[PDB]
Amino acid sequence: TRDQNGTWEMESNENFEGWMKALDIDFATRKIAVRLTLTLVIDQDGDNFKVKTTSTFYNYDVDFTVGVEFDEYTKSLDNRHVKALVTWEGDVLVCVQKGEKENRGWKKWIEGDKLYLELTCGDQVCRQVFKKK
Ligand SMILES: *C/C=C(C)/C=C/C=C(C)/C=C/C1=C(C)CCCC1(C)C
Repeated sequence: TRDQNGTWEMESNENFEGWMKALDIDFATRKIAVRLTLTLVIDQDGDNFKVKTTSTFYNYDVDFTVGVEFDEYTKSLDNRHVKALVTWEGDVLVCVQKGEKENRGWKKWIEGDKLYLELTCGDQVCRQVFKKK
């Protein structure tokens, strides 16, 4: 299904550290964030997405429209300018962030009652799994 609406609680996080390191997130921030349980709140209406990523210490928000390129400044993440584009490949939602880092972006999809998120940067892949709250 393409329906990713919901409140999603993290149950698994693979190689989060390797991915953050590939983005050059500073050593001290990584120590805090690496084992936090993340919650994703996704509001999806047609192409319009509002995604909130929350944890005890860090709260992020991004809004986008599927099919519409948007320039992003990655703020409290790695502080870079990228050109972002989110599209569908079948029922996989694919984000490409063009800029300095190669292979930068993510893919999100649903299997049963679970949301899967694959984050990529350089040669690093982080895989996260969430259950619907
Ligand atoms: C569609 C799912 C998306 C866009 C989720 C993106 C998640 C992040 C950019 C997460 C960033 C971080 C936190 C919320 C705290 C943990 C460490 C960070 C900085 C990687």
